[PDB]
Amino acid sequence: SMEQVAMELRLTELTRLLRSVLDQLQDKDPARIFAQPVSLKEVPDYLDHIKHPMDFATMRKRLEAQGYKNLHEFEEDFDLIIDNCMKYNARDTVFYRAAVRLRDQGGVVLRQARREVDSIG
Repeated sequence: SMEQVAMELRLTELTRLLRSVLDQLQDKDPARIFAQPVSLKEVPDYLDHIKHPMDFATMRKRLEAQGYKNLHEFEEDFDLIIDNCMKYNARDTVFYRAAVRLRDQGGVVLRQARREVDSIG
């Protein structure tokens, strides 16, 4: 149908906007701490601690399959990256601190993204 096409175009355009959001958030991680999944070879107990691992490569896979229906779903995944790190790692670590900085800096990007998503529809 024509409606399904129009809905598909909307999803494509949201995907475009989320790609730009993802790039901007990932620039706020210049150490690449959050770039890839925590390695289960190197941290073999990880899934005993963290039940839903997340990272920027995994988000990018979901994004390019158009697997984010709305900004809320995308934000959920970003918050998992931060929140998983802040639980597994102690306050005095470069990993915890990177997550705090990513959260603080990403907030600005996400605040305008929400306005754009609502604005363009």
